[PDB]
Amino acid sequence: KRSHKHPHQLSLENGAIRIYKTGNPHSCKVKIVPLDGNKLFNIAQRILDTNSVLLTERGDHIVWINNSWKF
Amino acid sequence: FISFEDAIKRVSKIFINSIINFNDLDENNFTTVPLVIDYVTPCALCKKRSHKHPHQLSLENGAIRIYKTGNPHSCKVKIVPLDGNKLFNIAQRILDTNSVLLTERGDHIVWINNSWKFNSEEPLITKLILSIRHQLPKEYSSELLCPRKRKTVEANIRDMLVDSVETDTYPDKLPFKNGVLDLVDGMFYSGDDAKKYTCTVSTGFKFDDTKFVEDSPEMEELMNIINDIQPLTDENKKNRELYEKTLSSCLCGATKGCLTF
Amino acid sequence: DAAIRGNDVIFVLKTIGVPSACRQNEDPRFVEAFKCDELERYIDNNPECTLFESLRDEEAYSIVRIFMDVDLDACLDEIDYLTAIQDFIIEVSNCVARFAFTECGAIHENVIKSMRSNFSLTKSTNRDKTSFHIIFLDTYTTMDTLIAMKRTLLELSRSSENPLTRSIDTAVYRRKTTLRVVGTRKNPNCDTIHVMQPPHDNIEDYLFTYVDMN
Amino acid sequence: MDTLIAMKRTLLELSRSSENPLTRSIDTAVYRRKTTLRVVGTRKNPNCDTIHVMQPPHDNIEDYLFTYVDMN
Ligand SMILES: Nc1ncnc2c1ncn2[C@@H]1O[C@H](COP(=O)(O)OP(=O)(O)OP(=O)(O)O)[C@@H](O)[C@H]1O
Ligand SMILES: [Zn+2]
Repeated sequence: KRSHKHPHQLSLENGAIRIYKTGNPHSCKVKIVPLDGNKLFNIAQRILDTNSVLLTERGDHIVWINNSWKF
Repeated sequence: FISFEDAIKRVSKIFINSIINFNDLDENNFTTVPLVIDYVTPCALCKKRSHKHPHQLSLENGAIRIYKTGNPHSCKVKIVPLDGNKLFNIAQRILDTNSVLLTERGDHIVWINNSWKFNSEEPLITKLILSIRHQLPKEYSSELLCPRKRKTVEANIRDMLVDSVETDTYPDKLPFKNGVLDLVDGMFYSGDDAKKYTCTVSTGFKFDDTKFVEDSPEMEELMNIINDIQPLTDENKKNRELYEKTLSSCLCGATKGCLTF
Repeated sequence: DAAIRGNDVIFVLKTIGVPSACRQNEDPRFVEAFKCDELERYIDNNPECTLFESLRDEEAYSIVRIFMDVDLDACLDEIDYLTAIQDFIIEVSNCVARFAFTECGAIHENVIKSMRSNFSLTKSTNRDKTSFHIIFLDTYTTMDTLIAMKRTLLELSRSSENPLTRSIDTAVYRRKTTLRVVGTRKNPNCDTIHVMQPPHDNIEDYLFTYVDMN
Repeated sequence: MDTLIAMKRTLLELSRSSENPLTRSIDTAVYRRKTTLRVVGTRKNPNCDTIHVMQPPHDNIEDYLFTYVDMN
C-alpha cells in the first residue's frame, strides 16, 4: 500500500502482541508476535547473539574462550 | 472419543477459577445445565471483570465449544478438542508444507534458506522444525522450543515418509545458492520459484545481476584474450566452431558421449 | 484436453427436492440454462425466487473450480475474523497442495500460487452466525478428485483448532452436488441470504462451474 | 486456606514452564471451596476395586490427613 494513512495500533491477548491498522482493518494485515518462551531458549539466543560460537564448512564448531578460537 | 472425566478435567483446567455446580454435571446433561464459576480471578477468555452471565458448552465435530450467554462479544469463544495428539498434528502440518523429502539413496533433503540441503550424519530435520515455526499458528510455535518435543516430531515425520522422489532431473537449469537461472531464457528465479527444480548442488557463488552487464569495461578486455588464444581467422574457423562446442557443454547436467583433447 | 471446450452455459434449479424424471425431461418449471447477464436479470427482476446451482451431466464434462463451505454458530469480531481467515487459507492451501502432489502428481508450488492468488468469499446476513462459501478462481479439477480429497479434508477439520477450520462440512462433495446462488432467497419464508464482497463485484466470480482457463 | 486458592495460578504456570516428567501431570482445580479428598483405604465406589496402597515408613492415620494440626 501507500504510506498507510490510517495509524496502526497494538494490542495484547493470550500472551501475544497483535498489530492491526485502524480505520478499515481490511486494508492491511494483522500481525502476531509471541512475547513468551522458555528460559533456556532465551539463554541460548543471548549466547548466540554474543557471537562466540561458529560453524565451519567442514562440520566443526569453533568457540571463543580465553581470548582464543578453539575447535 | 475419550473418558468423560478427562473432558471435565480439561474443561476445569481451561477455567482458571472453580465452578460451584461440579456435582451437577453428568454424561447426559452437560450440554444443558448452565455453568457458573467462582468469581475471584478474571476469566481466561477475556480479561474484563466478574462476568455477569453463566457460560455454556456445546458438542460439535468431536470438540467442545464454550460460549457465554448474553453478549456474544463479552467473552471469547474457545474450542477444546478431545481426539488426538498435538505433536502428530504438528508433524502433519510440517509434512503438508512439503519441506522435507526422502530420496532413493535413503537420505532426507530439507528446504532451508532458499536451498535444498542434505547431510548423511547430521539431523537437519530438527533444524528445519525450529526454523519453520514462524509459519505455524500461535499454539504450535510454543511447543517447538523444547528439544525433546522436536525429537518426537522428527520421529513422527521420519515414520510418515514411505515413498521416495527423484532429484536433479532438469539439465537446462543452472543452480546457485540464492536461486536458479534458466539456460533457455536467462531469467533468474529466486526463493520459492526455485523450489520446483529439486537441485541438490550449487555453483557456490551467489548470482548478482549488477556484474551481469554486457556494456562493462571488464567485458571489453576479454575479447583480446579470446583472440590471443583463438584468432578469428578463416582457416581456423572450424576449430573455432569446435572450440565453443566443448566450452559451452560444461553448463548442462546430462551425460556426454564424447571425449575432448 | 478440453482446451477450446470451456463451459459458459449455467445450469440452475429452482427448488430443492426436484422430481427425478422431470430432470431428464428438462421441465422449464424446475430446470434452466442461462448465461451471466440474463441470469443476473432473472435474479434482479424477481427478488423472491429461489435458485440452486448444479451440474447437468458429469459423464462428458466434469471439471469445476474448487469450492468449500463453512458455517459456525457464533459471532466474531473483525480482527479475530481476519486472523482466522488467514490461518484457514494457509492451512487449506497446504493440505490441498500436499494431496495434489502426493496423488494427482501435480506441482506443489503451482497449486499453492494458484489457490492463494485469487479467491472469492461471501457473508451471511445473520448476526449470530458466521457462514460463507469460498471459491478458488484459478484452480480447476474433476469431481472425483474432490470425492477422494473429502477424507483428507475431514481429517484436517478434525485435527485443527481454528474455529473456522473445525466448521468445514465435507458432505457437500458427493454425487449430484448443489450450491446456493449468492444473493438468492433460500426459503420462501426465510430472509437470510448471502451478500457480495468488495474485492469482487461480478457474479461470474461466485460460480464454481464457470470455467475460463487463462 | 486462602493461600491455597491463590497459588493455583502459580503452580499451573510452573507446571507449564517446567518440563520435568511427572510435573506435567499435576492438578490445579483441586484447590477450591469445600475440597474433598479420598481417605486412604477407602474406595470411591463399591464397583471400583482401586484402593490406596500404604507406604512406609509412615503407618499411622494422622500421617495422611491435612486437616490435623500438631505443634512439635
Ligand atoms: N469439585 C471439583 N473441582 C475440581 N476437580 C474436581 C472436583 N470434583 C472432582 N474433581 C476431580 O475429579 C477427579 C476425581 O478423582 P480421581 O479418582 O480421578 O483422581 P484423584 O484426584 O487422584 O483421586 P483421589 O480422590 O484418590 O485423590 C480428580 O482429578 C479431582 O481433582
Ligand atoms: Zn471472558
